[PDB]
Amino acid sequence: RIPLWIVATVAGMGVIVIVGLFFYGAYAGLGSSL
Amino acid sequence: DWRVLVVLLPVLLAAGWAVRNILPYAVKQVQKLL
Amino acid sequence: METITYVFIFACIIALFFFAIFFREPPRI
Amino acid sequence: TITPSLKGFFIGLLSGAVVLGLTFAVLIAISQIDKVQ
Amino acid sequence: MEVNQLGLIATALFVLVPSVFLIILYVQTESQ
Amino acid sequence: GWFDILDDWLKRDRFVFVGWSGILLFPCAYLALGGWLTGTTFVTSWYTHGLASSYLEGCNFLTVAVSTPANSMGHSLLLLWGPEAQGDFTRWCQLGGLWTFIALHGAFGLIGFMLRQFEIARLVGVRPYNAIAFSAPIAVFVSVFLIYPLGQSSWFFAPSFGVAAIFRFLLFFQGFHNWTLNPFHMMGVAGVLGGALLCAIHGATVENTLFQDGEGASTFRAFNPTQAEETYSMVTANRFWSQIFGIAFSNKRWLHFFMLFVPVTGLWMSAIGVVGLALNLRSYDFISQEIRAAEDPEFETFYTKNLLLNEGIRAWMAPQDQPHENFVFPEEVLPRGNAL
Amino acid sequence: YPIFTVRWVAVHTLAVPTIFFLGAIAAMQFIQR
Amino acid sequence: AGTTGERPFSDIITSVRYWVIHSITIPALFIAGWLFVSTGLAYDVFGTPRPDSYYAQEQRSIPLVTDRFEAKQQVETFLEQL
Amino acid sequence: ARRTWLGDILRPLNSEYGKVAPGWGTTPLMAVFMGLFLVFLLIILEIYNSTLILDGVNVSWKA
Amino acid sequence: PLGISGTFNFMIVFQAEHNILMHPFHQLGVAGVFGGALFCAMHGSLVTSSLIRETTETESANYGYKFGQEEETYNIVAAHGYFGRLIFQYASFNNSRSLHFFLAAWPVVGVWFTALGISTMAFNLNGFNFNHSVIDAKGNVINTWADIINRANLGMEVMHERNAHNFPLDLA
Amino acid sequence: GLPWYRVHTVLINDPGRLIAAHLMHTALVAGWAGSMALYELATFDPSDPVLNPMWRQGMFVLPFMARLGVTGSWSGWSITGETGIDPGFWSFEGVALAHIVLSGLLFLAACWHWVYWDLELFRDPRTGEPALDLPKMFGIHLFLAGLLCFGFGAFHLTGLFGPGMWVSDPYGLTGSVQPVAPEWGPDGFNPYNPGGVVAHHIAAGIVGIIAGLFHILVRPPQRLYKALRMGNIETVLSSSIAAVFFAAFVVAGTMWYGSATTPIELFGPTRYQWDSSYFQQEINRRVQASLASGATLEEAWSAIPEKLAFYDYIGNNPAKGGLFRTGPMNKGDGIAQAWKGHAVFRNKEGEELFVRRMPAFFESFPVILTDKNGVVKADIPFRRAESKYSFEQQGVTVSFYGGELNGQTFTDPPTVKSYARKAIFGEIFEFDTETLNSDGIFRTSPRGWFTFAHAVFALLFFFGHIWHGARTLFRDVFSGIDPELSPEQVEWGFYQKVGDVTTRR
Amino acid sequence: EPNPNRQPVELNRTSLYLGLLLILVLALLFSSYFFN
Ligand code: CLA
Ligand code: CLA
Ligand code: CLA
Ligand code: CLA
Ligand code: CLA
Ligand SMILES: CC(C)=CCC/C(C)=C/CC/C(C)=C/CC/C(C)=C/CC/C(C)=C/CC/C(C)=C/CC/C(C)=C/CC/C(C)=C/CC/C(C)=C/CC1=CC(=O)C(C)=C(C)C1=O
Ligand SMILES: CCCCCCCCCCCCCCCC(=O)OC[C@H](COP(=O)(O)OC[C@@H](O)CO)OC(=O)CCCCCCCCCCCCCCC
Ligand SMILES: CC1=C(/C=C/C(C)=C/C=C/C(C)=C/C=C/C=C(C)/C=C/C=C(C)/C=C/C2=C(C)CCCC2(C)C)C(C)(C)CCC1
Ligand SMILES: CC1=C(/C=C/C(C)=C/C=C/C(C)=C/C=C/C=C(C)/C=C/C=C(C)/C=C/C2=C(C)CCCC2(C)C)C(C)(C)CCC1
Ligand code: OEX
Ligand SMILES: [Cl-]
Ligand SMILES: [Cl-]
Ligand SMILES: [Fe+3]
Repeated sequence: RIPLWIVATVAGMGVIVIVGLFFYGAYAGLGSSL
Repeated sequence: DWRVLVVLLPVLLAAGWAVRNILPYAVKQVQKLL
Repeated sequence: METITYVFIFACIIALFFFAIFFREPPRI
Repeated sequence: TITPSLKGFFIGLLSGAVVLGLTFAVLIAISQIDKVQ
Repeated sequence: MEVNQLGLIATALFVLVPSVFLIILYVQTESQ
Repeated sequence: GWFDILDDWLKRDRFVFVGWSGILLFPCAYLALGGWLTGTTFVTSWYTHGLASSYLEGCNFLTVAVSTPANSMGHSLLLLWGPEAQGDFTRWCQLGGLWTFIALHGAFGLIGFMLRQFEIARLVGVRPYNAIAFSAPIAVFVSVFLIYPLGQSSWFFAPSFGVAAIFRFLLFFQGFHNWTLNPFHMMGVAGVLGGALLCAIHGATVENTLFQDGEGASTFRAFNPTQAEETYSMVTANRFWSQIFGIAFSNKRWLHFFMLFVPVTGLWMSAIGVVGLALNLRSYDFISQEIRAAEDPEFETFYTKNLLLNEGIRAWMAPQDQPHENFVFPEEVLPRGNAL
Repeated sequence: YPIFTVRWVAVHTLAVPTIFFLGAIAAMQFIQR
Repeated sequence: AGTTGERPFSDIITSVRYWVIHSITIPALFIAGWLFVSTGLAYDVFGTPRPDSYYAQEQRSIPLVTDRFEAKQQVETFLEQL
Repeated sequence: ARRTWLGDILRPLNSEYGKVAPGWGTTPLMAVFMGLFLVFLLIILEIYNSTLILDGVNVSWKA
Repeated sequence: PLGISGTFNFMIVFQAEHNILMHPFHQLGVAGVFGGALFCAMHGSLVTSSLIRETTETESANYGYKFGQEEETYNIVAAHGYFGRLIFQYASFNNSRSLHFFLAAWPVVGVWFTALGISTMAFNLNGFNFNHSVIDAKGNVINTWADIINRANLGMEVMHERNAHNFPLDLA
Repeated sequence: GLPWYRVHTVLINDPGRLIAAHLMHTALVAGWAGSMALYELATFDPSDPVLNPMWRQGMFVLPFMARLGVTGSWSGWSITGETGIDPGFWSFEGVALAHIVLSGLLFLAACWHWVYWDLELFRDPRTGEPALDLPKMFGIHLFLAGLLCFGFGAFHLTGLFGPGMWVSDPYGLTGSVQPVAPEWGPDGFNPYNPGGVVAHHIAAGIVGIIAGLFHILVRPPQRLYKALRMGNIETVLSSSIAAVFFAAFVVAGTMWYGSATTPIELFGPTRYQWDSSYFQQEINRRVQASLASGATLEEAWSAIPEKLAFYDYIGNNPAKGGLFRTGPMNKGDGIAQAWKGHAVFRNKEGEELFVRRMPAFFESFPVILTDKNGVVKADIPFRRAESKYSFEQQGVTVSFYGGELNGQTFTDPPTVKSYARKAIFGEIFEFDTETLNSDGIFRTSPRGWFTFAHAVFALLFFFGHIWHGARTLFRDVFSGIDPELSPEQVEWGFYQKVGDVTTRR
Repeated sequence: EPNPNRQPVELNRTSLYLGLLLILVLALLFSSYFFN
């Protein structure tokens, strides 16, 4: 029913966000050397 | 402690919502197997 | 005597190369 | 004497026996339900 | 250099014995 | 019989095959993987090593680890119900109980997997050379994660399950064991690098000696699994390497056997060397050169240079790498070159 | 097609905890000393 | 290859009933994980020291386990002096 | 083949090749001893490992 | 240097100055050579296992293959059947051309990166530095495995070429 | 023809020549035992068990003869130090002679069973095919093993009819061959208890006899026979190899960790005794007790046996050797001659300082002196420009109590430094480095070499288990798989059960 | 009577070259440690 290319793009978009959040947390809070 | 119920609460609701959405399809599979 | 031993082995290996290439077992179809 | 060390050993024995027990009890049960035609 | 006096003989046998074993096996194969 | 009934179910053709080996493999492997993911996310190493090692503490993927138990634990199994943890899960983690948890369940996991290889190969009808080859990773795991710390003082000096922790293990073996100078690691290096060479050169050769079995520029479509003909020219591939390199493969079966032999033999050789290091039986020195260098202060090789580096590594990392030793090195005793 | 199979369990044993763990680490990015 | 018999992953993740169920279950597990950290339950379960729970106000001495069998109480006496 | 005086005496000891017991036979009984031997090894292992500490059993050079 | 020990000297000094271990390109190189050796052992075992019987027990199996024969010496169908059940079928290759390409791609690409690793670290773009990255509430440095790696790197640094340095910073 | 690595496979269906080949291996092993014993006897110095024992002279088979009773020589000396004793025939020389004569007889026997391979006994009565009833063979040989196992523990070990075994004090100072009574309590599983070893071979001996009789009278189940391939002799090789590395891993463990079967007077001390300062605690205990009895400091240390102080020395630590540092330990630091006595370092304040000892992991180690609390007070500086804890600045001296330097005190800093560098090795000893041309580089003991050898062989035999194990189970396809294997069999979904032709959907 | 289990042994030229290479290289590697 739902196009597979849409599911892949959304899931992919979700990956980049949650990965980007981790790289964001590398410069802020714990483990940021600050 | 109260923190356990807070953390497990979304898990319980998630499992519950999934059951009622699959229950009519789930028990039929056991009808057919038995 | 250590040197002579090291060189001798190296020499044998180079010699082995020559025989494994020019005097190999010819592959046939 | 039953030393605290020995007490734990029997706990480890029973725990392992239950795990292996329940495992095979489930697998054998499922095997009897969905047999191969 | 003050090296082991058995280094020479141990190295010589380590080469000679198994290589001889191979040579022997080869020559008796081509003769077959 | 119930045995035969269960055998049928276990050997059912599924998306994920189970088998009798699955009863041992799947739970142990799941606990080993899960135990590592759990420890590197929450569990610390503050009481065992004096180190942070979880995402919760601020560590990243490269620095997180499940660290080895404290040296005072010795070679204890560190069971949860053991006399050290005494049933307390929290204390169990703080003592390093998760390391043995992963190491041990991981060991029986590897056993289950190798058995799985035997089992499937027997059902399919092929030779078990895949299981045989898998003996090399096992020999490595056993020698390094089990035998080596058993030979030493405790589990503490085993590798910690982590990226940077492994890098510690690498440099430790250089400074203390001079592991690079050991011939058994050298044969391992030749096996790994030689394996990668064989892997690259075989795939490249085959891909560049392909027959034309299609009209498309992308030749991947020009193959069918049920075809009886070779997809590449062994004859052409033989002549090429014969003129380029001097020698070449002429037998496909010997080729793929050799591809098994090289990396498997290498790992087994490196495994033997680790067994030696467990007893501090190292290829650390050449006596002939030490005698010369001690008598002649003008004699220098790359070998004597590396030993100076090992001496530096040891004296500078030991107090923090071995906090149980309570090493206190005054600055004046530290081995240092000029300026630096 | 069967709904609950061996594959089903094999999935959720890795699936369920992963998302739970990802959410946990996501919250850790906002922890300040 | 053929197919073993289970339902193809492709059609399931493209089915509506799936995303009806998993638009609730997946975020709930995510939130559950979030709550496991934000409440601070993770710290007490695994015994992982909080940023203010590594040292006391004037110590750099590492609370290192030195005993084998009395190691549990040795860790507990470390938690006490905080 | 060759007959010998020692061969004739030993003959019955090598005369039941391939002979087996029907079905599972004493397999379950074997498993019981296999279970007890596993427990046994597990005991002496943890004794040496000091995971199992018993009264009167001091695992040390001191004894 | 053109030597065995000299090679090791090159590796040790390199780590102390570039932290090559904590560099994602050497790590791809390690993944390239470990994976290469793995896949080499893997491909070798699966093909050998699926060899069609052409010989007896009193002779080598290699004599079941003749140089330049039309027929393939093994059964990829059986081999794929095995490895496809060892994991799951869609994690296995049924295409010999696609399989062999992967055999070439993986270690080559991996070595390409570790090559570029040395090449980029040549201009002093060094590996990840997480020294004193973790800090507690008060300000105390909470060491990680990275800080332990650092202590090891300090040992090589202060000792390498013990007479060649006259100034506190190692630049050349 | 046969590949080089398959030449010995011609014995698989040839019981007669398999026995002959097995006879020849037995002859070679027994021949090695005799040759090794004779070699060691020709190179062993028995003039001192204290500072130059067997495990310092690289003796390997000698401690094994000593462990089970053989302690005397025809020349008159005994390893215990006694003279004027009569071992009879069963001396070190007598034992070697026995294994050499045995080697020759087994050799001749191998020639016979090789020529006369076609014996009727190896033939199956009905088929006429060469056959071996492996299940009953196991029962017979297991019955024999149990009897010998029982007899060994019951007579030889107990001293009922035999010498007994080597036993000693917890610090290995007064070791000898003594009869041992069986330990039947739970303490019999404490491996530092000699009585456990006796009780083991008696109890397991009985079990072997019972099991032997069982495995003789009761035929194998139909399923186990087919599952384990009990008609194929290679299934025995696989399982035997399996049990062999299991035993090989065990003897390696008990050697490295130490047990009642691995006495420190025969194989040397362990690394864990150095780690825990096992000998230093006992030495201090005796000193403190002597001082408390009224003895002076010179008298307290002089009462310390040098055999005990020698154990408290890192040169005897089996974890200090190298893989290619060959020879005895005397080739390293030299032949131990004399204990120089205990070194006591003090600064200019008279406060006693303690030299930090060297861990086994460290090839080299700095000299650092601390007080009784663990606070650094003196060291030997690398960089001198900013030195603060130097011996010259802190006025460090050294006094020896006991040994041959007893009552002497040195003030000269380079001399004090010299003894300090030796103090990181534990107790200081005078060595003879000229007799064997020692190089001053530590070498491991026979305890280490045994551990390494059998641990490597065990790991290697694990592959032997797998290989020969695979060969047994896939015997039908090791020359290649079925020429036209049905694709349907290996393709998914076709069968309900993998491989079972009778399960098509 | 002759033994029917006897078999001829072979070692082709390629195996010889490979084998000699294995030995010569192992020698070149371990020789330094023998001399020490
Ligand atoms: C294939 C399954 C499997 C296997 C092989 C192992 C193996 C292991 N686990 Mg793991 N484990 C498993 C599944 C498994 N586990 C599962 C499913 C879980 C989750 C529930 C766990 C949870 C777990 C924990 C929490 C721990 C282990 C640990 C261990 C280790 C110690 C086990 C032990 O001492 O058992 C002893 C028990 C047996 C060997 C069973 C004996 C059975 C026979 C038939 C005897 C029967 C006796 C009879 C019933 C009488 C009972 C006593 C009576 C007289 C009173 C070992 C490496 C420990 C570890 O790693 O510590 C570092 C540890 O703490 N496991
Ligand atoms: C040219 C560089 C080079 C190369 C090619 C090698 C090659 C090798 N080294 Mg050496 N080494 C080098 C340089 C090099 N080294 C240097 C300069 C040093 C510094 C002195 C070291 C220090 C060093 C050490 C300290 C060790 C090695 C070891 C090894 C071997 C590792 C084998 C392996 O893959 O184990 C990998 C491990 C296994 C195969 C075990 C099984 C692993 C299982 C299958 C994992 C399953 C995971 C599962 C799927 C789930 C994972 C999930 C997770 C990823 C999320 C190999 C022979 C090791 C060795 O000799 O071991 C015997 C070892 O301990 N090296
Ligand atoms: C387990 C540990 C491990 C592993 C697996 C690796 C793996 C690797 N390391 Mg790393 N490394 C490690 C630990 C490890 N390292 C540690 C602990 C340190 C710190 C001490 C380092 C420091 C380090 C450095 C400094 C370097 C590596 C490099 C490498 C790579 C070596 C292989 C290579 O370059 O092939 C590539 C192949 C070649 C170089 C061979 C070329 C051959 C030419 C073309 C022909 C030669 C012909 C010959 C002369 C004659 C033949 C004769 C014949 C025909 C008869 C590889 C990615 C190297 C790298 O990445 O290089 C790019 C590198 O420079 N490592
Ligand atoms: C179980 C085996 C074993 C053990 C543990 C010992 C232990 C000992 N022996 Mg004894 N010895 C043994 C067997 C053993 N020996 C045998 C079988 C013989 C008959 C030849 C001898 C003959 C002998 C003599 C003549 C002497 C000793 C001595 C010694 C002592 C010193 C050993 C030493 O320095 O080794 C050094 C260890 C090594 C050099 C390690 C070798 C590693 C090999 C070469 C690796 C091979 C790698 C392989 C080729 C590569 C494979 C590649 C792959 C692709 C296949 C020590 C007490 C000495 C002593 O002190 O006597 C009083 C002495 O003089 N032994
Ligand atoms: C009790 C031990 C034992 C026994 C009786 C056998 C018996 C057999 N093995 Mg097995 N094997 C064993 C242990 C054993 N193996 C172990 C532990 C391993 C792992 C290392 C292997 C690995 C192995 C392989 C890979 C193969 C066999 C094969 C065979 C068969 C032919 C062997 C042959 O012709 O060699 C002939 C050997 C030579 C002509 C020369 C070998 C020289 C070696 C490599 C070095 C020198 C060793 C030295 C002389 C002795 C040192 C002994 C000491 C270390 C204990 C035969 C049935 C073969 C088979 O299945 O054939 C169908 C086969 O391919 N075995
Ligand atoms: C003057 C002096 C003294 C100089 C000496 C200086 C010096 C440094 C000397 C040292 C020399 C030296 C080599 C030291 C190393 C010692 C060392 C590491 C020894 C280890 C030996 C050993 C036991 C290792 C155990 C592990 C092991 C067996 C590894 C094997 C490695 C190995 C043989 C790799 C070979 C890789 C290789 C060359 C592959 C190419 C083969 C080839 C041409 C295939 C062509 C080809 C491909 C196809 O795909 C197809 C289809 C066809 C048809 C075809 O043809
Ligand atoms: C398009 C991206 C290319 C990336 C660089 C090339 C990598 C692959 C080639 C390696 C060469 C090996 C030696 C020759 C091996 C050889 O001879 O190959 C042969 C193989 C056969 O292709 P054909 O000859 O049928 O087609 C070639 C052309 O005619 C196009 O049809 O070529 C390819 O498959 C090309 C694939 C392109 C796509 C590859 C992408 C792979 C990289 C993706 C990114 C990975 C990043 C990893 C980061 C960790
Ligand atoms: C310990 C223990 C246990 C166990 C538990 C478990 C088993 C758990 C598990 C857990 C888990 C199971 C978890 C998981 C997790 C996962 C995760 C966390 C993931 C992540 C991922 C990621 C992060 C990704 C990344 C990436 C990649 C890799 C690709 C490329 C790109 C990216 C970046 C995206 C029990 C209770 C039994 C008992 C007690 C003890
Ligand atoms: C005939 C006769 C006789 C005589 C006998 C004899 C005289 C014998 C001898 C015998 C002998 C005299 C034997 C010997 C043997 C020896 C051996 C068998 C050895 C071996 C060795 C080895 C095998 C080694 C190896 C190795 C190496 C080489 C190196 C290191 C490592 C190893 C250890 C591996 C008489 C008159 C009495 C009587 C009867 C008849
Ligand atoms: O020269 Mn050869 O290594 Ca390049 O960094 Mn600066 O310079 Mn020397 O120090 Mn570090
Ligand atoms: Cl340098
Ligand atoms: Cl400068
Ligand atoms: Fe291929």
